Amino acid sequence: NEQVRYAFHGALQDLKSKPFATFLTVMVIAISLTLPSVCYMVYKNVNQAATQYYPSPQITVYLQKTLDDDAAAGVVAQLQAEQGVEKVNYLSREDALGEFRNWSGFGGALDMLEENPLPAVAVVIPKLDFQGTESLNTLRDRITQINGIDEVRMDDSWFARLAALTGLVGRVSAMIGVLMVAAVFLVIGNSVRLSIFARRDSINVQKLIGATDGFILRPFLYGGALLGFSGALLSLILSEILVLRLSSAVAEVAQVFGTKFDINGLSFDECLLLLLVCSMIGWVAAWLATVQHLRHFTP
Amino acid sequence: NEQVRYAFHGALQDLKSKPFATFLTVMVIAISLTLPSVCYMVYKNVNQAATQYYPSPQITVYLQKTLDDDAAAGVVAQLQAEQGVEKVNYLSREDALGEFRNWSGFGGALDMLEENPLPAVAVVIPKLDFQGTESLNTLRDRITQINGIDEVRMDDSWFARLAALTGLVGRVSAMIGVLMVAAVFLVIGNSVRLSIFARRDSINVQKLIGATDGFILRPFLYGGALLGFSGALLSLILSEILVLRLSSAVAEVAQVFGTKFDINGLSFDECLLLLLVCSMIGWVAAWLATVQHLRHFTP
Amino acid sequence: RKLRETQNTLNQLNKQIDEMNASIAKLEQQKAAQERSLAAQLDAAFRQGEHTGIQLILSGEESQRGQRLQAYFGYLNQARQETIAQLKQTREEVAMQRAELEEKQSEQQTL
Amino acid sequence: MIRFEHVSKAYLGGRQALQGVTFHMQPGEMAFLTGHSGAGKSTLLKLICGIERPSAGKIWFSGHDITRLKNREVPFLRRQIGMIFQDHHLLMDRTVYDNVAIPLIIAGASGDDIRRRVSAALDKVGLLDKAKNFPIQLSGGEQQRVGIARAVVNKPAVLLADQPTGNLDDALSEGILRLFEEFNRVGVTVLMATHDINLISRRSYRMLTLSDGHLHGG
Amino acid sequence: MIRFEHVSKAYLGGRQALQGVTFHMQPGEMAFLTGHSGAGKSTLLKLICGIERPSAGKIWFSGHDITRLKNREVPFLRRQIGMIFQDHHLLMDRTVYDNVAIPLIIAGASGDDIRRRVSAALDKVGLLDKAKNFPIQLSGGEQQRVGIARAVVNKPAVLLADQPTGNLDDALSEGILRLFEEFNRVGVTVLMATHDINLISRRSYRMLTLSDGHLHGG
Ligand SMILES: Nc1ncnc2c1ncn2[C@@H]1O[C@H](COP(=O)(O)OP(=O)(O)OP(=O)(O)O)[C@@H](O)[C@H]1O
Ligand SMILES: Nc1ncnc2c1ncn2[C@@H]1O[C@H](COP(=O)(O)OP(=O)(O)OP(=O)(O)O)[C@@H](O)[C@H]1O
Repeated sequence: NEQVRYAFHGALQDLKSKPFATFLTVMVIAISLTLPSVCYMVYKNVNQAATQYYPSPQITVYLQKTLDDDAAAGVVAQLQAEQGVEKVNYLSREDALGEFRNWSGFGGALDMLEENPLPAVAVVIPKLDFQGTESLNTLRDRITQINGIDEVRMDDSWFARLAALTGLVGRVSAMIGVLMVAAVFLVIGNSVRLSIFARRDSINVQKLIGATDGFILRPFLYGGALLGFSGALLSLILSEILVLRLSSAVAEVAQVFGTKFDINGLSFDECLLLLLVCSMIGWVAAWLATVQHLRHFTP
Repeated sequence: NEQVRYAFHGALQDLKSKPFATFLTVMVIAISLTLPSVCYMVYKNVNQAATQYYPSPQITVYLQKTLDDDAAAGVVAQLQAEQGVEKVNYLSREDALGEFRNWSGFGGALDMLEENPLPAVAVVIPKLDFQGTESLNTLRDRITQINGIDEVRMDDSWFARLAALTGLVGRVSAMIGVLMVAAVFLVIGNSVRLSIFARRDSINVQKLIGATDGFILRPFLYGGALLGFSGALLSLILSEILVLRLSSAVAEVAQVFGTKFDINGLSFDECLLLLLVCSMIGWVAAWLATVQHLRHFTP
Repeated sequence: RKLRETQNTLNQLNKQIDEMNASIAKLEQQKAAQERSLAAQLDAAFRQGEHTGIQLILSGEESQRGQRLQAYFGYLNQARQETIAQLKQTREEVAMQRAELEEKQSEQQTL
Repeated sequence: MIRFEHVSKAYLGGRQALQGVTFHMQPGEMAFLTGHSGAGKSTLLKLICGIERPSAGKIWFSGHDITRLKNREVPFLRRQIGMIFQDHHLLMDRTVYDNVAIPLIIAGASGDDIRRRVSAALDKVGLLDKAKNFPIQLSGGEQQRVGIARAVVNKPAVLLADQPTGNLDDALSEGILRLFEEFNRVGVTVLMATHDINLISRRSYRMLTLSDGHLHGG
Repeated sequence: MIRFEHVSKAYLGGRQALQGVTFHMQPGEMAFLTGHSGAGKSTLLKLICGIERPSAGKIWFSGHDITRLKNREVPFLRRQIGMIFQDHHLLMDRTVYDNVAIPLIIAGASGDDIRRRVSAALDKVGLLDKAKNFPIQLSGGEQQRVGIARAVVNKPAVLLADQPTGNLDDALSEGILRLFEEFNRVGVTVLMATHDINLISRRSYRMLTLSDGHLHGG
């Protein structure tokens, strides 16, 4: 109880002893931490925008004259509702008559050109197993050349291009993220280790009386968390100021070239996770660095 | 000049005295520095490297039924080769007939709708003559003033789609680069400052024996340049392990999407510059720290 | 004299039947085959075409912008509108020629 | 309580600090430890404390063999001992009140008792006016007496003094010796290493002499 | 070549260490600076050497006023004197050969001459055996003698000793005093602050007493 207060007071004392050194260390930690946060912001926002844009196409097999109500029921029992399918978009006959009329193509030719031979569109979103283009490949032709509909409006591999872009914005950003977390790992560890090395002269506490290793450790653990935590606190303030600067310019460009898909920040949970992880890393580094010294000051 | 040799020997001995402290400092400098040198691959390779033209308005006037094989040269003798134009893309008559069939536009109506009246025309490459914005603009209608070409589908292209990259992208990546090129300075300076703070006692001792202001400085400068230089060299040993590893992923997506982007590594002309810049940073940080801690021991 | 008038009316009715056959050819083949063609020009948005294509294009657009401006998509729609105007004129002319043939046949039949 | 049985110590590097030391010291027995420079006196005191490990022989402190003491039991042995070093081994960034009070903090004592006892121990050596000064703002003799005050504050059972008088004048040296005697009259075993002669000549105590790591007195 | 004209020194905080000290020391003259603990001895030696600055009065060294010295000319004042401190102020990461040799390196001497002179000065105190050891591997008296060897290695013009015979027995203390006297027979002015009464009682040298920052000794 009282030992906790004494150790915390000692940690604060040796932190405030040299204001410039601790300030420089905190600045280095915060600067090294504001990069992965911005990378995760941009990755998450791009992922959300890409998910909102288009998850899957609606390209299906174009129906021949054999399509009817009963033939549509058969196509549902075969591919449109029994095979890989999420929903049903059977717009056969009049359903794809007004819709074609109000589409980009101008209507009105029905009153003159007898009857409009609108196809029986049978759009369906295949399941995850059939979502893959490689899984589709022959099966997509097999699904198209199964029964009923004659022609097949194949896809343009837009989903494949999106998948390749996601794989890049995966592998590459994953390597960047692991590099950044290693960087902050080593920054915190080295700063704590060097501070403990400077204040190592307290072999006296170990030599003087039975100041057990637990007693010696506590001023250094709490002074390691206070260094990582303050690095994470300054990063959150610094990270969010930066994105506000690169938001008004970024949001305006999105509106011109489409819709103003702005940039969001971090949820409270993300900030808490960052603070907790930084404090934990600092605590671990302080423990390791101090236990390194507690062994070479022994007989 | 034995002073230079003695100072270098002292700096080397001081570095070798703590192999785990020296190595853990070089490790953080190299990891904190490979990010600028690996993110510079992206902006040198791919971007800039594979610069494939742009949405330029090669679109041109639409010729009437008077266009023929001879009229193609006549239009060239007026606008497509005499006015501002570089290349010839006259797909008149059957040229844009099978190509129109195999495009997104399905064929089969030509055999039914008598003959397809594909409005004649000829994409051009406005050479210097009309290349200039105004050189085109006004003289763009003057270009139309050539042979027949009933219409002139000449367009613009690029639009705002050429802003969601010159804007959003043109600032964020520069900001990230600035962040990294501040982090490297900060980490090198902090490491060197803490190294001098560890051994300030010898500074005091040999200052109060006489000495000079410059004698005390040399072993610390040479040990601060050797820390930046040795940490930058390991970043060049790294950042080629990563780039060659990333070459496999980029090569795979080359054929899947189209043109094969070719990856490469950092050149000597930039490797030497990186080593020099890191050496200078370490040297100046050592000078600052020692001069700061040399006016402390002057009562 | 009535028989000569009837023979003139029968020649007029034969000419009207020939004109009805020519109208069959022109307008009814228009309807059947060239309106398969016309509703295929409209199917370039309705049946196996377009579907309100607004998807963003990739790098190096092989047409696909000149397409929708004036090529197998844009000029496809432009020539479709031109042929729709032509077919509206053809349908109006078919109605007019049917009225003319009906007037000729009614004159022949009343005579 | 202290006991050496054929204890030897050769520091790693080839320098035999001690050889064949054997002696016995009963509870409440004052004694002096003398010798030339480099004899091996601070090494004997270090072996008693536990800072160094004997290469041979056996050491007994209060009846428990400490020649093969673990690393989790050295703290209690070092708590039972009040030692003053030759370097004064005192924290340079804490007030002298904190330096004198750290043994009480480690022991686990209350606040009012800590203040009372640190004041008494600082007054005994004549430093109560400087209870707030940092150790840099003291002289050599004042830092020496800060070390002495820290030693005598926890009422130890053995007091191991390692030249506690050098850097102190003659009147202060006599005052320090009289303080150690007033501690020893209760039953505290005092072993005082020193090589000044005007102090150990005017008082009749057992004197152990060393000469190149061999006890010539016992 | 040492003149104090009404010198006074008060440290930051309110402890008047030196008050109204005036005296004079001629070229080639020995003296003993004696006083009680906390009197102002090391402060006086620091004022002479150049470490501290007086609050009033004048200090003349070698005939040139040094009471207000530029930070550029100090290393050429501190180079003419050999100072023996009380903490021994050693470089603990170098060898003792490097510690003794660093003044010659600072002054810019050759290599074989450095080796010869360092060996001579280490023999004069008895530490030639230990020229390859780091100062951690030496006793207290041996580190003291390393400092003393460092001081005399450069043939100074003034010797300023601050209790140079603590941690040394009486034979070694007499040997060190004989070394100082043999340096003074050449014309080196010595000033040696001491807490020893026996050592000064057996010689006839000027004696500056100092009682609470008041010289009244000479
Ligand atoms: N750095 C300092 N700052 C402030 N006061 C100091 C400082 N060093 C010493 N003093 C004080 O100045 C006075 C004289 O100190 P000084 O070091 O001259 O003593 P001294 O004669 O060397 O003592 P001793 O004989 O015990 O070594 C004392 O009151 C002392 O506590
Ligand atoms: N850490 C060490 N490593 C190696 N040898 C050492 C170490 N410490 C002391 N010695 C050597 O052991 C011997 C005894 O040293 P010790 O410090 O025990 O003597 P001392 O009698 O206390 O000396 P002094 O009277 O000068 O204080 C000497 O040869 C000394 O150089």
